[PDB]
Amino acid sequence: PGIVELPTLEDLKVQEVKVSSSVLKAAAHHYGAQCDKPNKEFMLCRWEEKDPRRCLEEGKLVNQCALDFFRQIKRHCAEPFTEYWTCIDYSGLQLFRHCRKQQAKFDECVLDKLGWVRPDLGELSKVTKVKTDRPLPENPYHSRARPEPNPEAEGDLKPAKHGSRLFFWTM
Amino acid sequence: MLKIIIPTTMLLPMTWMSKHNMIWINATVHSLLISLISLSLLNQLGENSLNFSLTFFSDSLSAPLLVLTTWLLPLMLMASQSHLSKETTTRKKLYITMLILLQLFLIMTFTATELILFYILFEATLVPTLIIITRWGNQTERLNAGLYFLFYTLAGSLPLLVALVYIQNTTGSLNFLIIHYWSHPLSNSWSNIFMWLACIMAFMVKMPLYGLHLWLPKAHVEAPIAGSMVLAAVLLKLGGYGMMRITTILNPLTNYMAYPFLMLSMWGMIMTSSICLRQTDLKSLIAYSSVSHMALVIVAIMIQTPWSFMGATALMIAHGLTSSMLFCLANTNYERVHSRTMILARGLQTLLPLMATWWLMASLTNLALPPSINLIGELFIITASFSWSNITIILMGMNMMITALYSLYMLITTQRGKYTHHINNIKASFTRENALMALHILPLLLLTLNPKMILGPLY
Ligand SMILES: CCCCCCCCCCCCCCCCCC(=O)O[C@@H](COC(=O)CCCCCCCCCCCCCCC)COP(=O)(O)OC[C@H](O)CO
Repeated sequence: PGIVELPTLEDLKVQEVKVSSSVLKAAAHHYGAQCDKPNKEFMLCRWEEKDPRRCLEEGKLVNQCALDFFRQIKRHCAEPFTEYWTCIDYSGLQLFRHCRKQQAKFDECVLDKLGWVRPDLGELSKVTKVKTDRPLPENPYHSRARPEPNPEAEGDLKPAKHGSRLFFWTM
Repeated sequence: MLKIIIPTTMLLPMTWMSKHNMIWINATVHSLLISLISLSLLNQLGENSLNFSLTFFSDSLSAPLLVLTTWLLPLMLMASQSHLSKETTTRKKLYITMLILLQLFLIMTFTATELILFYILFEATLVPTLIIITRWGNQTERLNAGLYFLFYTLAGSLPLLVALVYIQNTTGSLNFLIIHYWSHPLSNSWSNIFMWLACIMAFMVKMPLYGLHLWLPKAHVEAPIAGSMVLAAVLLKLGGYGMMRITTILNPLTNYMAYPFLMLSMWGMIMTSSICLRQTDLKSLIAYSSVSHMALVIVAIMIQTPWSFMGATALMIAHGLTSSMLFCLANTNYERVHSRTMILARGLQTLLPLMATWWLMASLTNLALPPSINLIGELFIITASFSWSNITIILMGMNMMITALYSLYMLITTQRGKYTHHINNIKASFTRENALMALHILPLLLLTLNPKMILGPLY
C-alpha cells in the first residue's frame, strides 16, 4: 500500500532530561506554569496534526525548554529542592500531603529568587488560547474523496397508474 | 355481467331467509328467472368478444356455456328435492346455498377476462363440489371418491398456477385479449416443453384424459344427484373452456407435442366405451360414457382447426345436457329400488310407459342421430380429424359403432324386458320427474333448429 517514510535517526538526539520522577513531580506546577509556551503548541501539534512525525520540531523544544528551567534552579535554591524531592520519593504514592514543610521551603525560595508563584488549585487544568503559526491540516486523517450520495427523491405524489396493477385487481 | 352475477349472489341471502317450506319454490322461481336473463348474452357481435368491464367479458364460446350453467341450476333443485325433503331446514338451506354458490363460481369463471382470475375461480369450484360429494353422498366409497376428485384436480392445477404467474412476469398481462393480440412464437425448447406440459395438464385432468380419469367413476357415481350432474354436465366443460383459451399462446409447440395426448384420447376412447359394454352400475355406465365423449373433445382441441373448435363446443354443450339427463334417469330407478345394479330392475316400459320414452330419447341423444346436436358435434370432429389424418376414421368411427351398442344396452337391459318379479315398490312416475326430463330434452331438440348459437367462437 506504499511507503511508511519516517524521520531518520539524525533528529532524534535531544538533550534528554536525566532527572527522575520525584524531582520531575517535585517541581511540576512551577515547571508547568513557567514552560507553558513550548508545552501548549507542541501538545496542540500532537492533537491537530494527529501524527507524531510532524511535531518533531516542537518535540525537541519542550525538552530544551525544560533544561533552561531546570538549570535555573541549580543557580538558585537547589539545596532546598534536593531536600524536597528526596523526601517525596520516600512515599510510595509520591504524594504532597506528607511533605508540606519542604513544599513551603521550595516555594519560599522560588518566590523571591525567581518569582515563580505557586499555581493555585485548578489553574493548570485550563484550556488555553495558545498562539500558533502552522496552518491547520486540511484533513488530519488524510481522508480520501467521498462517494456521491444517491439522487434525492422528490416530485409531487401522483396516483398509481391504473391502480394496484397486481394481477386483475383494479382501482 | 354484473347483471347476472349480482342476481346470482343475491339468491344466497334470499334462500337463507326464505320461508320454512317455500325454499324450494322461491329458489326454483328466480333461478329459472336468472336463466331467462342469461339468455340475453347468447348474442355475439361480428368478431370482437362481448366486453362489459375490465374483469368480465364474454364471447361466442363462454355465453353458450353461461346459459347452460344457469339453466342447469333449476334442474338440480327439483331432482335433489326428493330425498332432501327428509332432513332439517338448515341442512336443506345449506344445500341450496351451496348449489347457488357453486353456480356463482361457474358464471364468474366462464366470463373471466384475466387468466389468473380464471384459474382462481376455476379451482375454486372444487370446494362447493367436494362438500357435495362427501357430506350428502349416499354410499361409503364417497369418502375415498372425494379425495380422489380433489387431489387429481389440484395436482394438475398447481403447475398451472406456477406456469400462469411465469407468463405474468415474462410476457406481461395475462388478459385473454392482450394474450391473443400479442401472441409470440413459442419455439421448441425443453423449458418451453415443460411450459407447454404445465399449462395443459391442469385442464387435461379435469376433462378427464384417458389415464388421468379414475376420479370420474368414483366421484360421479358416489356424488348426490344435484352434484352428479355438475361434475359431468358443466365443470368437465370448464376444463374444456380452459383448453380453448390457454392454447392461444401454446403455438406452434402444440402440434409437435400433442401426439401423446391424441393417441391416449383417440385409442383410450375405444377402451373406455368398451368398459360401458360390460358394466354393473348404471351411474358408472353413464360415467364412463362421459369419458369417451370428453376424450373426443380432447383430441378435437389439439388439431386447432376451425372445424374442430366448432365440433368441440357443439359436443361439449350437447353431451353436458345429455349426460345430465342420464343421471336423472339413473336417479329415478335408484330411488325406487335402492340399488344401482342394472339387472336388478329389468323391465320398466311394462310398468312405466313414458319413462321408457324419455329413456328412448335420452339413449338416442347419446347415440347421436342426425340432426341431434351430439351428432352435429361428433360429425364435425370426424371431418376435422380425417383431414388431419386419414387413418383416424378407423378409430373415430369405431367408437361411433361401439357407442351404439352400450347406449342401447341399458335401454334393452332396463326397459325392454320382462319386469323383475320380486320388486313391488315401483310407483307411477311423479310429475316432477317427467317435467324435469322435459326440461332437459326439449331445449336439446329445440337447439337443433339453430346450431349457430352453440357452434362456438368460429362460426
Ligand atoms: C404430480 C406430478 C406432475 C403432474 C404433471 C404436471 C405437468 C407436467 C410438467 C411438470 C412441470 C410443471 C412446472 C412448470 C413451471 C412453469 C413452466 C414454464 O413456464 O416454463 C419454464 C420452465 O420450467 C421449469 O424449468 C420447471 C418445470 C420443469 C420440471 C421441473 C420441476 C417440476 C417437476 C418436479 C416437481 C413436480 C413433480 C412432483 C414432485 C413430488 C420456463 O423457464 P426457463 O426454464 O426457460 O427459465 C429461464 C431460464 O431458461 C432458466 O430458468
